[PDB]
Formats: sequence, C-alpha cells, structure tokens
Amino acid sequence: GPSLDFALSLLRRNVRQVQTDQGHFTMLGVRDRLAVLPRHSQPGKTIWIEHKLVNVLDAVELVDEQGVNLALTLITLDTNEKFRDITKFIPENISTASDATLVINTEHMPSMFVPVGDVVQYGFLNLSGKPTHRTMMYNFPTKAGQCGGVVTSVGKIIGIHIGGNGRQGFCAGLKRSYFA
Ligand SMILES: CCOC(=O)CC[C@H](C[C@@H]1CCNC1=O)NC(=O)[C@@H](CC(=O)[C@@H](NC(=O)c1cc(C)on1)C(C)C)Cc1ccc(F)cc1
Repeated sequence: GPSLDFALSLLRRNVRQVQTDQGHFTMLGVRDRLAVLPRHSQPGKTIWIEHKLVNVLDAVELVDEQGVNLALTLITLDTNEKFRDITKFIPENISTASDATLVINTEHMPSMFVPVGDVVQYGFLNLSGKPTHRTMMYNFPTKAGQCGGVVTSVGKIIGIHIGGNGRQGFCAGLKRSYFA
C-alpha cells in the first residue's frame, strides 16, 4: 500500500508528459521551475509539456565532483507552475530498493506504474556506446518510450529510467545534492 500509494501521489503533483525532437519522455518536476530529464532527450529552447509549448530558461547536463557522465539534464522552465518541492524524498546518497515502482507518463504511455522489483547497484554502464556512471539495474523488461520514468520506493525517489537491453532496465540514480 504505502509504496504504490507514494508513487501515485508523485505522479499527480510532479510527473509530466513531455516531447522534444528526440521523442516522448517522462519528466520529474523537482521544485518550483526546476525539473530533470534524461540527457538523451536533448531538450532545446522550447519543449512540449502536456500539450503546451514552454520556453526553457536553462538546461545543464548534470556534473558533480566525480566529473563523470550521469545521463541527466537539469532544466529550468519558463512557467507559471511551481512544483511541490520533493527534494526531501530524494536520498543524500544513491539508494537501492527492494520493491520499487517505475512511474511513466508520456502521451503514448500515460499515467502508468510498473513494479520493477529490486533495484540494485550497477554503476558504470555503456549506454548505446556512451559511458555512463552511477546507474542501478532492475530485472524487468523495460521498453522504448519509458525513459524519464521515475523510480520510487516508499517515501523515496531514487532514479530516472535511461536504458535497457530487453531483459533488464537501468536508471540514473538520484541524490539530493544534484538539486542544491
Ligand atoms: C530511441 C528511443 O529512446 C527511448 O525510447 C528512450 C528510452 C529507452 C529505454 C530502453 C529501450 C530498450 N529498453 C529500455 O529500457 N532508452 C534507450 O533506448 C537508450 C539506449 C539503450 O537503452 C540501449 N541499451 C544499452 O546500451 C544497454 C546496456 C546494457 C548493459 O543494457 N542496456 C540500446 C541498446 C537499447 C537511448 C540512448 C541512446 C544513446 C545514449 F547515449 C543514451 C541513451
């Protein structure tokens, strides 16, 4: 109950359908006008968000003290909307999970929840040939169209879906300091 329920609350207040020139993605709204996307979505100066065109004030590929690719892009949106601040639900350190749910919301895959099970430490990932770090893995057959999906455990927001090989899926881990 509490876990699936947490995922459903997040969907409504913080998860949005977007489209870039690279296709359809799920977006996590983090706080106020700040959101996060998979880097592969390559957001431009304008993005579609639930059937409206929105100006992008800033977009930054995420960097930290390790100086590694993390497969995420932070964006600040030129919008009236202010996301409820969910940073307190993001752990300070990358966190695995026993019973995670992947929350997907795109125009093609609207408002869906997928129990992916265990989310385990994985680390380095060559993602279609691009070196990527700080990933976690689930033994679930994730699909094209699910990138940006939000990986949650009860009371915690732990990852963003970025890739998979047909049998397993991979997320970029989330840490609170990314959003400081
Ligand atoms: C084009 C449509 O794009 C999307 O739908 C975005 C979401 C999908 C979801 C995948 C889609 C499939 N099962 C999934 O879960 N992600 C990708 O396709 C990514 C590539 C893979 O997942 C690669 N997997 C690995 O490398 C990989 C490595 C190991 C280990 O496991 N997977 C491809 C071989 C599938 C897209 C990408 C390409 C170049 C990059 F710089 C970085 C990312």
